[PDB]
Amino acid sequence: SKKVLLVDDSAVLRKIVSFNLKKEGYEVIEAENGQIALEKLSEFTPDLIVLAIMMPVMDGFTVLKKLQEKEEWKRIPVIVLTAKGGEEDESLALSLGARKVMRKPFSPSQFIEEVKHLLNE
Amino acid sequence: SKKVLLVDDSAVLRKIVSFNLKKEGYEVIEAENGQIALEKLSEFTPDLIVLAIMMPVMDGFTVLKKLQEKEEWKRIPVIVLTAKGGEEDESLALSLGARKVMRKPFSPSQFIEEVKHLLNE
Amino acid sequence: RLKRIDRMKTEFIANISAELRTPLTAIKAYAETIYNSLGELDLSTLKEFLEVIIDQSNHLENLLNELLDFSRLERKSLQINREKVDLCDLVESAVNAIKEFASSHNVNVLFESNVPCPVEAYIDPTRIRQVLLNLLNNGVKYSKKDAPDKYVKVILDEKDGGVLIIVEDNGIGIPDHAKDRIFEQFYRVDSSLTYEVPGTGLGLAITKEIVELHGGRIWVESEVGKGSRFFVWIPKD
Amino acid sequence: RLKRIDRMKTEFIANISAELRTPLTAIKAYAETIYNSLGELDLSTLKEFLEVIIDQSNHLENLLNELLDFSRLERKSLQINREKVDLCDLVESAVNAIKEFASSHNVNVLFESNVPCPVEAYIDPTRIRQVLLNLLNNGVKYSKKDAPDKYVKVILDEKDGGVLIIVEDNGIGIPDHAKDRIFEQFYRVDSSLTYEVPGTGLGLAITKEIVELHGGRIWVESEVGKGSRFFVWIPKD
Ligand SMILES: Nc1ncnc2c1ncn2[C@@H]1O[C@H](COP(=O)(O)OP(=O)(O)O)[C@@H](O)[C@H]1O
Ligand SMILES: Nc1ncnc2c1ncn2[C@@H]1O[C@H](COP(=O)(O)OP(=O)(O)O)[C@@H](O)[C@H]1O
Repeated sequence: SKKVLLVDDSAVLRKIVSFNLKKEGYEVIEAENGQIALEKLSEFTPDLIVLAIMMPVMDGFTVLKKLQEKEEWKRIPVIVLTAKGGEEDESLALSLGARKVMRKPFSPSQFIEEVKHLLNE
Repeated sequence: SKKVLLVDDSAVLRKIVSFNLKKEGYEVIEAENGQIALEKLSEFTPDLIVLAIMMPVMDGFTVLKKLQEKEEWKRIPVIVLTAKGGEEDESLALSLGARKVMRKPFSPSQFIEEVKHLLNE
Repeated sequence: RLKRIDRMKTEFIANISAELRTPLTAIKAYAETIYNSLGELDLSTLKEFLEVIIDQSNHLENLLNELLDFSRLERKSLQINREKVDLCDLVESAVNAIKEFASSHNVNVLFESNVPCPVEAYIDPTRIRQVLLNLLNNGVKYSKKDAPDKYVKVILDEKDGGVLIIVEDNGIGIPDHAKDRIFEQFYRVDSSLTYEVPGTGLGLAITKEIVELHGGRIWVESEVGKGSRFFVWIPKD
Repeated sequence: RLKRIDRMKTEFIANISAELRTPLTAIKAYAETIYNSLGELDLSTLKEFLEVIIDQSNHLENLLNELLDFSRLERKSLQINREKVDLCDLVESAVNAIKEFASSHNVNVLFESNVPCPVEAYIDPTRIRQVLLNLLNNGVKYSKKDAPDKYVKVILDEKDGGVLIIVEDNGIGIPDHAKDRIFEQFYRVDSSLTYEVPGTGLGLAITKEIVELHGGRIWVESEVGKGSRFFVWIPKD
C-alpha cells in the first residue's frame, strides 16, 4: 500500500482525513506538528505528505522549506490542506515546493481525487 | 392526536421541527408567516403554537399581541423558538403572553420535552 | 476623518451573529435528530437530512468567505487575475447558482442579452461571478414580501467601450437618502421592509471594490415600492 | 477621540473568519464523509462522526454567542441578575466544562479554595461562569507549546469585602507593553507564540465589562515565558 504522512494539529481533522485515505487502502502515519513530521521521516519515506499550515512548534511553510533542503525529502509530493485562504498564501506554498494547495473547508471526495492523481501520476 | 401549529419562515427549520413533533404522534400544521398563522386559526384550534419572531409580513411579537386580543385564540399556549437571544427579547415575548422562549440553536430533544410539558402540564 | 461609526461596527457584529445562527441552527438540529433517531429513520430521510447539513454548511462557508474577502480588500491583498471569458456563460452559470435560493423566495431569475453571444471580456471570472452573485442574491433578499410576479433579471450589453451588466428587480426599492450610502461598508437600510432579512452590509462594498479593481464602476437607480437597477460597467480590454 | 483603530477592526474580521472556519471544516467534512460512505461505516463510527458534527456545532455556537454578548455589552442591554451562589460549585462546574478542551492541549485543570466551602456570594451565576470560562479557555489556548507540566489553576479566596478569584497558568506569559492593552476590544498579542491560536480579542473585553457590571475589577500579572495570573475581585454583597 501507499503510505501517506498526515500533518495537522487537529485530531478531529486528522481523523476524518485518515478515514478517507484508509477507504482507498492507503496506510497513514500521523504527526501533530511540523517538527514531529520531519522526525517521522527518519523512520520511513511516505509516498505523499498532506500538510497543514498553521501549527504550533513548526508551521507548514517551515516544513515545506526544510523538505527542499534534504535530497531524500525533496522529491516527496505534498498537498497543502489549509484554511489559509489567500492567493499570496497559495503562491508562497507552491514556491516552497508544494504540489497543490487545497482550501478548508474541503470536499473529502475532491481531496481524495487529488491524492490519487498525485500518487498515480 | 394533539395538534401543533408551527410558525416559521424557514422551510428547512419547519421540516426538522415537524419531524420531531410527528415522532411523538402529534399532527402538525405549518405557517410561513404570522399572518398565515392567524388565518389558519379560522380552520382549527391547535393545542400548541410554536412560533418564530423574525418573519416577513407579520413578526412573532405582532402575532403574540394579536393572539391575546381574541378570547378563543388567547388561551392557546405558545412556545417561542427564536434566534433572538436577548433577555429583553425574552421578557417582551413573555409579557406578550408566550408561555416559554427557547433560543436557537436548540436541542430537538429538550424542545420536545418542553412541548410535552406544555401539552400536559 | 468622518468614517464607519462605532454604532455601525456594533450593529455589524450583531448582524454576523444573526446571519450565521440560522444555518447553524439547522446543522445542529438535523445532526442531533439523526443521532437520536437512527432507529426511526429511513434511508431516504437519513440521506435528505445529511444533504441539509451539507448544504447549510456550504451557505455558512459562503458567509465566512464574504468576511474573508472584505478583510482582504481592506488590506489590499486581494488582487485580480484576468482572462478571456464569455460573459454569457458566466451570467448563466451565476443564474444557475442562485436558482434554489430564488425558488425558496418565489423569485423568478431571468437573463437577456441585448447583443448576440458570445460576449468576450478580459476579466477575472471568479471575482466577476462573485459580483453577479452578490447582486442576484440581493435581488432575492430584498424582493417583495407577498407578490405573484417577483423577479431578478440580468441584462447584458456592450457600451462606451466596455460591457454593461444591469441587474434589475421589482423588489422593495431603495429610499433616496439610502442610495448614496448603500455601497458603504456595513451600511444596511433599516426599515420595516428589511428587519428580518439577514446580512452584514459588506456585499455591495465588496462588489464596488472588485468592480473598481477592474477599472469599472457600479451605480444604482431605484424607486421605493417598484424596484432597483444595479449597473456595472467594466472596460472590454 | 482616539479609539479602536480600523486596522484592528480589519484584523478582527479576518480573525472571525479564521476561528469559525475550523469547526465548519469538521462539520462539512464529517457530514460529506457520512453521506458518501454509508456502506463503509460501522455503527460506532457513524455515531462518533455524528457526535463530532454536534460538538463542532456547539463550539461554533459558543463563538457566535461571544459576538452577540459583545454587541449587547456595547449597547448596555446585557442585564445582570444576581443570586446566592456557592462559588466552589460554580468553579468546579466551569472546570468540568473545559476539561475536554484542556486535554486536547495536554493542560491539567486544577481548583484550590484558600477558604472553606461553601463560599456564598451575590452574583449572576451565568455571567460569572462565562467569566471563568473565558479565563480558563485562555489558560489552555495560551499554554506552553511543548511542556510536560502545563496547567491552569483556579484559586478561590475572600478578600477586602468580596471574593477574589485567581486564574493562574504556566503558559507563555504576556509582555509588559501588552499588559495595559489585553483587556481592550479586538486586542491580541501578535507574536511567534500566538500566530496559530484562534481568537477575536473579544473575550477579555467581555470579561472586564461583566466584572464591572458586578461592581468588580479584573487585573493581570504575568512574566513572559513563565505564565500569568488573572485576578477577579467582586463585592460579596
Ligand atoms: N436589490 C436591492 N433592492 C433593495 N435594497 C437593496 C438591494 N440590494 C441592496 N439593497 C440595500 O443595500 C444594503 C446593502 O446591501 P449589501 O451591501 O449587499 O448588504 P446586506 O445585503 O448584507 O445588507 C442592503 O442592506 C439593502 O438595504
Ligand atoms: N492566560 C494567558 N496567557 C497569555 N496570554 C494571554 C492569556 N490570556 C489572554 N492572553 C492574551 O490576551 C489577548 C486577549 O485575550 P482575549 O480577549 O481573551 O482574546 P483572544 O483569546 O480571542 O485573543 C490574547 O490574544 C492573548 O495575547
